[PDB]
Amino acid sequence: GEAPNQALLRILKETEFKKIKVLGSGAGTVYKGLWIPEGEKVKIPVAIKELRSPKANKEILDEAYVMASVDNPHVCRLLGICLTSTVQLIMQLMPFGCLLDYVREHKDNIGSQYLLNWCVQIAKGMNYLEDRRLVHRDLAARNVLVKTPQHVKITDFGLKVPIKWMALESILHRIYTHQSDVWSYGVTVWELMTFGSKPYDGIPASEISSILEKGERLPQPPICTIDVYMIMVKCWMIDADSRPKFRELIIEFSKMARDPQRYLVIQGDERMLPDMDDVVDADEYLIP
Ligand SMILES: Cn1c2ccccc2c2c3c(c4c5ccccc5n(CCC#N)c4c21)CNC3=O
Repeated sequence: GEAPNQALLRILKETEFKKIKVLGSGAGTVYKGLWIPEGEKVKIPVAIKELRSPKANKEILDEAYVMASVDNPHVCRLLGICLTSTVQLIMQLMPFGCLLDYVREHKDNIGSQYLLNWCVQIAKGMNYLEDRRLVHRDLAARNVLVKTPQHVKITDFGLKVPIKWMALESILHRIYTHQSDVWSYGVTVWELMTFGSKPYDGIPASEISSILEKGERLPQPPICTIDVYMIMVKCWMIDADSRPKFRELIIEFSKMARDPQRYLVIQGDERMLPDMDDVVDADEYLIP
């Protein structure tokens, strides 16, 4: 017997927000933008998704339903929607992009304290979705966004298939559980420790299911101590009850984050990251 979803959905007028520049274009287009709530003397940096009638509106409006329902410091938040001829989604702006790109561009300047802190925040976000009884079903470094290098947030929980990230039981039996999300968390962590590398690269997706059944897994990254890899491997067990809980993954990585140089060995680790008067971040602007 689930409890009522009392989340508020906000409808915004197109006059309230302006599109400065486009962050990404597809046959939907995402704009960097600013949002001035009516009569508030506030300007909020936003990302606006717009669609070129498609009747894929059931898919976008479902995504918006999930984002309004969640509130967490490590989960992405939806500010409102705009019921224009082509429906617009307004979300908080993550200036530094997805964590996958961020890790690949800055590999040479990213330290071990950052890596460990990211794994903590992701596990915090995923632990929230567990509390809300929400199964992400598609965790991957591409679906974690970077508000600042110090602060990342999970995205895309509302929804080619990502076989390389999927648990084995999901591949065989289309079974999705929080414990299948822990597996995908292990691949994500692996992506960050490998500085954005591609898992099972050069391997066809059909082969991967039998590979796992043999007991083969992703290899240990070079920076990774056995303690950190050990945690990744625990995520990739066949028996989902054997894998760690997100609540345990916060704990373990938090312990490592206190002495980061003991769990990750990166060369030059110590030496190694980045009218606006009324601008406030969305996280400072909340309405009640
Ligand atoms: C490409 N991209 C960015 C590049 C640099 C900085 C931010 C983004 C960004 C953002 C979003 C999105 C977003 C939201 C829904 C669908 C696609 C989105 N993209 C681009 C997709 C890719 N890659 C976004 C995006 C949603 N909020 C974003 O910041």
